[PDB]
Amino acid sequence: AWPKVQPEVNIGVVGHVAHGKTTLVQAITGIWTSKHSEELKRGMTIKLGYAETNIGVCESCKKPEAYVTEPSCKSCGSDDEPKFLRRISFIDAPGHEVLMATMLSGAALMDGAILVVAANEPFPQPQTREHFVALGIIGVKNLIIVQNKVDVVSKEEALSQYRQIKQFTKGTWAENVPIIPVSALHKINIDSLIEGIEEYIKTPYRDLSQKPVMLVIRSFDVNKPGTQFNELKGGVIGGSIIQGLFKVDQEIKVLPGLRVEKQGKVSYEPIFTKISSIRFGDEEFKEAKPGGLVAIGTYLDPSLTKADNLLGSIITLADAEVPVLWNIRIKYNLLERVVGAKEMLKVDPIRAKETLMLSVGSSTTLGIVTSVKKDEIEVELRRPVAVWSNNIRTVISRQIAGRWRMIGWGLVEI
Ligand SMILES: Nc1nc2c(ncn2[C@@H]2O[C@H](COP(=O)(O)OP(=O)(O)OP(=O)(O)O)[C@@H](O)[C@H]2O)c(=O)[nH]1
Ligand SMILES: Nc1nc2c(ncn2[C@@H]2O[C@H](COP(=O)(O)OP(=O)(O)O)[C@@H](O)[C@H]2O)c(=O)[nH]1
Ligand SMILES: [Mg+2]
Repeated sequence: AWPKVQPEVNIGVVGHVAHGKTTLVQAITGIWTSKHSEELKRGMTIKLGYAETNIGVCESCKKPEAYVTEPSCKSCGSDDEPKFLRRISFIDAPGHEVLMATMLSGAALMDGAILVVAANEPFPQPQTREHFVALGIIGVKNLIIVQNKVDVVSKEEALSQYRQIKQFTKGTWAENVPIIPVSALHKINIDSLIEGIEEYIKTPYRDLSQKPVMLVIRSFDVNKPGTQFNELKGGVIGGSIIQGLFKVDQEIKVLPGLRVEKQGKVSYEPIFTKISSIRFGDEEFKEAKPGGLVAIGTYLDPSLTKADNLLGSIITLADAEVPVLWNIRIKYNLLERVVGAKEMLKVDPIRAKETLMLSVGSSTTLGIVTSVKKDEIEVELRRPVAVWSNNIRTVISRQIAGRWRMIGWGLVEI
């Protein structure tokens, strides 16, 4: 048998709308990540999708078919049990141009990524470009490019596109990244991709002694109809542990916390609670480390967590000191052009009084520019952000032609 362990690595899946991200994750894991009504009706990803799988290798078989996602080697002709390698998970991003902020919140959780490129569409499409640039900015450099939908193009067309992809990465940080051709729909060459994931998206080093920090991307009321009462539960908070570890019965706090009134003004009150349970997928654990998206059970009133109310928050230990800032100073750089537009325009300099969109960790916040200097801006935010370390990456977006567009990035200076 294989052990039951949490995923140890997060692999982002990014790329232009409908190029096959969610179908690729299904091909690898058997899971369709879309769970929301509007996602199922529109046939598109809207919220961040998630799925897990074990990975193993049949030591008596040849690669790539030796790589498997279940404890069997029957498919490559061996009665031996495959050797367990690791459990992995996928952060399945929306590709739609209006949902770039959601992709960015997911990229803060990624240990590596797969950029999916449809073989039957012109290259490079706007969000092929935009997600590629975003990965570079955020520093997700452990990248595999997957050429999907090769089932509906000729060998000649696929090779032509392959050469344009290599030329696109030429002279960039991604110059050496592998391109793996597959069909997600018909599950062709998926074993080569799994081998690729093992070779190019290794589990990163973690620091388990750093102050525990979880970036929140989901929060739920897990109580369903037709249940007794001795099986009802407090609110659940879901996200990615980016450093340290958490344990059942630990006293924790949610930051910035709850929007409340205090002394005639709007305030954020840190939410203190205790960890009641820890789950990854369908399995319970006594502790949680980086890797995977964890569900943290709490003793909170489920009305506090219902419907992703805490999205963008962080969780730390109760006694941790974490800055919560209404005003932030950013050492910034601007992109040369608006890469996500169908027509790439030049990026205008930042001006005082502009309303910008800031991506910080899993949070997305609007703010007004109160100060512009050559490489430093100061922003008055509409909501405070939790800033758990010095020099956290932020991505800057501006509304251009009715759309939020990524235009730059920087470090939040504390
Ligand atoms: N022929 C062919 N069609 C595919 C393949 N992979 C995905 N598709 C089809 O492409 C369409 C979009 O697939 P999705 O997996 O939903 O693409 P997506 O990238 O997740 O789309 P968004 O999340 O909305 O940005 C669906 O109709 C799929 O069945 C493939 O390998 N070959
Ligand atoms: N820690 C913890 N997590 C839970 C518990 N029950 C459910 N979860 C997790 O919370 C998430 C939401 O649960 P689910 O029943 O699917 O709620 P739904 O998505 O609204 O239908 C899932 O990913 C579960 O793994 C629990 O008792 N403790
Ligand atoms: Mg999708």
